[PDB]
Amino acid sequence: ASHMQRIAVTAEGPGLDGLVDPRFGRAAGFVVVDAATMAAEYVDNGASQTLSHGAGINAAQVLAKSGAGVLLTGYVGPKAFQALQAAGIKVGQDLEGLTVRQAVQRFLDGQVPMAAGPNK
Repeated sequence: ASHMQRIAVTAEGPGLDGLVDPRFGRAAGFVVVDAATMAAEYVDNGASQTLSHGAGINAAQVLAKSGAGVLLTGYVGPKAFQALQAAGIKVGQDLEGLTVRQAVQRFLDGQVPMAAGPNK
């Protein structure tokens, strides 16, 4: 099942100080962090990027497998959003321009509204 304190953040590559990837289904990967801990791992999303369609569905399935309960990102389309809701994952949007560390910190500080629908 999804664990609320496992926060996935779309990422352009590994590391807490890299920027959040504005894209979801075709992100390079996800930095997944335990809010307490803070232990982190990098989950590669290369498989989703090779697909002609259904990348956000595949990415949502990658996240459900990691047990993530929150996803922080820039943009997410309709089918990806539905797949995330289906998996029980809360979505934070519009986080491009932040580092991964900063997005998790803004989320924890209550500064990230959970999204009600896709924004693209």
